[PDB]
Amino acid sequence: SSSVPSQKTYQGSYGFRLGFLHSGTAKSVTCTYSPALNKMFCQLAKTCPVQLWVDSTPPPGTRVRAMAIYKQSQHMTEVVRRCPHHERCSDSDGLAPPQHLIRVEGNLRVEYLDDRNTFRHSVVVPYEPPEVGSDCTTIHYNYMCNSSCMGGMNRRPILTIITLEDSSGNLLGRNSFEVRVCACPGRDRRTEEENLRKKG
Amino acid sequence: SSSVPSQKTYQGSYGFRLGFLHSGTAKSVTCTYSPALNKMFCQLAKTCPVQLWVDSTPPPGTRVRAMAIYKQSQHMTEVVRRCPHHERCSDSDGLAPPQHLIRVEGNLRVEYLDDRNTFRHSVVVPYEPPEVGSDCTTIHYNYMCNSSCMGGMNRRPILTIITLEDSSGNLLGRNSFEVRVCACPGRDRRTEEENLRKKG
DNA sequence: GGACATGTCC
DNA sequence: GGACATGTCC
Ligand SMILES: [Zn+2]
Ligand SMILES: [Zn+2]
Repeated sequence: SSSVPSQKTYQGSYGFRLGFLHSGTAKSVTCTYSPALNKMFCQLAKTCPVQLWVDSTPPPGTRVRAMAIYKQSQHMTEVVRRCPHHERCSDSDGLAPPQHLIRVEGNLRVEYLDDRNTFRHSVVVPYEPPEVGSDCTTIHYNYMCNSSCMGGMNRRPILTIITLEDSSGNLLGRNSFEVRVCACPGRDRRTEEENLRKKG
Repeated sequence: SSSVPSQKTYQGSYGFRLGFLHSGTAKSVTCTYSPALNKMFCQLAKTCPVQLWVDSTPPPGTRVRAMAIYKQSQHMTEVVRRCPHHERCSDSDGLAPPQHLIRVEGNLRVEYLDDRNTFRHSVVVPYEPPEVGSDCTTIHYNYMCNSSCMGGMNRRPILTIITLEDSSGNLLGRNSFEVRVCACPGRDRRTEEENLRKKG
């Protein structure tokens, strides 16, 4: 069995997809999303709102997991972790282990997990349906290193894989998106989309 | 008493001064020295030959200490250390503590010291006079982080202070030089000397 | 070695 | 935000 989680999109029976806020790139903003690249550009430890959309309501006890993997085949097998510098920075919120790249803020039932076999990190919260009048649920993620962090992601792109899972562990839905954590999300999104057009 | 070692040049009664190899900058070389800037440019963990010159022979038991401090007044008080990434890299040679920035290679009597009061690191070897026919003694230093290392020197310039000390601890001589540890010593020396001329 | 990268200065 | 920085790609 593979030690690398599938990144394969699975809309599933509940019509699961992700949504992202608009947009830009007015200024080198804190967080911006490129539909063309399927890529979030954001800043170190800043809020990244991700929306969960479903057509049919998941059953009670459904959970939402986020996990990072390296996007490139050459790096897929390596566990995505915080670099040694940021790991020792004591910026923990009391819940997140200092090694974990991805945090969820503002959730009283967050769980941080480390796979006993793959050693990969993930963070889980309960799924909750939208309030009446709302079409989605929003989770605030934080990425606790820059993509460029020496001894950590080291300039390698990652994907965040979001899985919708029932109590029993059945996969109900899966989506994923590329992430670049950088100093200037607005600038870098512009640069990448222009290189896509010209050279892609 | 100051927790910051003096960088004040002291040629002393023995006529102590430093010498550096020539030069460049043919290519982005591994190690190059700028007389105008009093600055060594070198690469991570590569050999940096430093020559010790004296007019009168130091007495037996004389020692040679190297220590780094931040050059800028704003950073002088902070101890110069390896970054967390390089510290944990297990590149130790069996003698140097993994936190120490400055190593001496090729010396059977090297001592690595940490000041009980200032916590500053230094590395010491016995002073030895030149062989007959030679005008100097050469020590091979290594700098085990780049100047840019996140969580370490963090792009701040350092000075290396070389002290000639007798057995008893008397200061016989002192010299110092700025260091930039970088990927492209040749390129950066050229850039800095040109900015000195134009803007200095 | 030239171009590109990507965090920082101002 | 433009210029500069500084490690990396090729
Ligand atoms: Zn980091
Ligand atoms: Zn380092």
